[PDB]
Amino acid sequence: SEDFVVTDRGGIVENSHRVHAAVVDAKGRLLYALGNPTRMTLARSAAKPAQALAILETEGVAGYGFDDADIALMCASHSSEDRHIARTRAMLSKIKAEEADLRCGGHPSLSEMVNRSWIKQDFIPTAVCSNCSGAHVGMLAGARAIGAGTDGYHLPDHPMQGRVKRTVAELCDLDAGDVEWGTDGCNLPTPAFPLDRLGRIYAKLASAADGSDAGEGQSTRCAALAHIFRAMARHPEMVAGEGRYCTMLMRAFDGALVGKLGADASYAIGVRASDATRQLGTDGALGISVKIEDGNLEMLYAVVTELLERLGIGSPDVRSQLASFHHPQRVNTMGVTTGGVSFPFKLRG
Amino acid sequence: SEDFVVTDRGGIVENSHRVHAAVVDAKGRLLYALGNPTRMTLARSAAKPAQALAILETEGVAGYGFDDADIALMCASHSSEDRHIARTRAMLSKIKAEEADLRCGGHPSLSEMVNRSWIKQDFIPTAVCSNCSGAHVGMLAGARAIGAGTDGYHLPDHPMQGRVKRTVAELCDLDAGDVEWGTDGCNLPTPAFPLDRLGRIYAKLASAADGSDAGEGQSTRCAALAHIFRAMARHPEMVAGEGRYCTMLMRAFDGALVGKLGADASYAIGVRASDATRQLGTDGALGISVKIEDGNLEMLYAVVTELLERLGIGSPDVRSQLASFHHPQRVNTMGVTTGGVSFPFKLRGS
Ligand SMILES: [Cl-]
Repeated sequence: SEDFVVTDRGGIVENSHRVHAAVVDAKGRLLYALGNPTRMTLARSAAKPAQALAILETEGVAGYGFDDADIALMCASHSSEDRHIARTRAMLSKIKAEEADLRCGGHPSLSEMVNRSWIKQDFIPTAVCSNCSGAHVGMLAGARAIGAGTDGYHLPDHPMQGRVKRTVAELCDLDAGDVEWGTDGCNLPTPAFPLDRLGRIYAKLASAADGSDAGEGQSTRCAALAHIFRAMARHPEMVAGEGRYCTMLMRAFDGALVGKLGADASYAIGVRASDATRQLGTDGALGISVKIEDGNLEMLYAVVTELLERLGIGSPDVRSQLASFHHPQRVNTMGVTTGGVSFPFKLRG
Repeated sequence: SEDFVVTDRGGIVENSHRVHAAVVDAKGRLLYALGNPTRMTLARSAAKPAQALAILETEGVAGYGFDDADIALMCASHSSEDRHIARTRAMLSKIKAEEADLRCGGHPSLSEMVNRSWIKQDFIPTAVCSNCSGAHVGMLAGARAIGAGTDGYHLPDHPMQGRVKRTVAELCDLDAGDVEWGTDGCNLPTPAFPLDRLGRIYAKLASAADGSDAGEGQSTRCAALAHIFRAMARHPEMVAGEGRYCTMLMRAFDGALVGKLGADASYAIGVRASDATRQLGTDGALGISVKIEDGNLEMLYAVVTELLERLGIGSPDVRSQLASFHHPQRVNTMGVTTGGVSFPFKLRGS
């Protein structure tokens, strides 16, 4: 299963990157694969929708009045635009907390454009600027709602992180021992499980959206998953920002799916049932997860866009909005194109 | 074969990177290896000392009076610091040329601290700020020295580029057809050849400097290689810049080797004869070349340092100057250590 994305200079191989991908149905049955579809994989921020679920199922969180844009921010790895920071502060007021209560730190923006502004300003990013700030405020919310004490909401012994750990395992349909945990850049526990289970999570998100839309009776959990899908698709700029893959991908598909970046080159997508999914051989929703073995983001976005093409998800029209991600520009300092990106991999079913 | 450098988060595999490496003696004989030591590889800026050789061997260049720091800038991927721009301009004045004669383009500095300062200032890098500006001024020089005309010094049909292609193949001991050619970021022809041959080039640099130091007869080309090594070793800040691996590596070793980065994560080192190289089983200078298959520079610097330590080159003292390249920091936004870097490969030897 030698599946690669490859860059060339004048047709000479520059770099090559090993690709893993899983394509699963709404129960997580594996439908297509690249590389090792069960690779044990840190999901990183691609697990944010499952953290958002653990927040939304925390009793009393409903009392704070978070809106859909708020929930989308809980699912986000945002670009620290002024609207993201403003929303972080506004969410903190809702729970009568302060920036001092966050246990996440500032960092250079995920948007080069934002970061340039910051440099010109000599702006020092603080906790509320964290790309994960929405998820931390959600967790603080949960901690206050159960009377747990906000100190250490971010540590594994805290009930808020016990709810995350349980929720992740449940969504993956794994025993607790089959999920491993480390600590992320924003100082939260972050899960590792087989790659296909990441796609299983996103298949469940889209499936719940399908059930909601069709008027089907739903469990509290399904209803909440459907609320999360709608939040992300309706406010995709909260999930990332202007110019960001996730935001442009989700705007292009106009509610048809959701997508989320995980750091070090993971990606997950949840596709509502359609002609395309039926053509692929399932009668429900579908889930896609991808990992680039070496962590290269640019190659990741190329592969995800190629993968959608090969699955016939969308249209040439929809997917063209992502063209600059699909075939990255390889132009030298004098305006000369010096190479390209190719995709020597083969989907197996 | 499957030789990897692996990052982890809490002991959980995060990313893994395939490593190719060749360690060769002064004639290119292969001594140790990782991965595919003959991987067809674009050498990128690791080829710039071969380009300086072609420059220095061009009829009439000697009369411009380039000095050792000038030659070091020819061999460089510099950080575009003010001193690199000043030396680029000084070199243009040696050949009576202008910035408008350069055929390379500006780019974000290879240095984050320089680049931040540019952004703070709204500075737009120009031709003269290119990391290869030294090489471009040397190819301009050679074209003017033989009356070839400054326009098009960068094109493959130009006798300056004809001389470069010839010099590269000769240093690799390869036939012309065994070298492939693309175009680089700085708009020059750039070569590709088996990875071990990049190490062969750098063993020749180190062997030439040994023979010059011992004062045996030397070809004009061996004399020129010994000069390139000396210039790189004496002005390593010109080869890269403050804080840069190549500068800190050559400084630490104090003339015992030269080292040079290739874009998309190739590396080459040339090692003078030593108690270490004699312990490695060869009676002369040594060449090391490395390619990280996926192009990660952070992983490259980590692996090269691990390689020197495994090979016994330097002392634990010398190499401790490279400690934060050997094991890159893995500390999150709150000061918590979240992971690390390991080197689960074994060097194979024959
Ligand atoms: Cl981290």
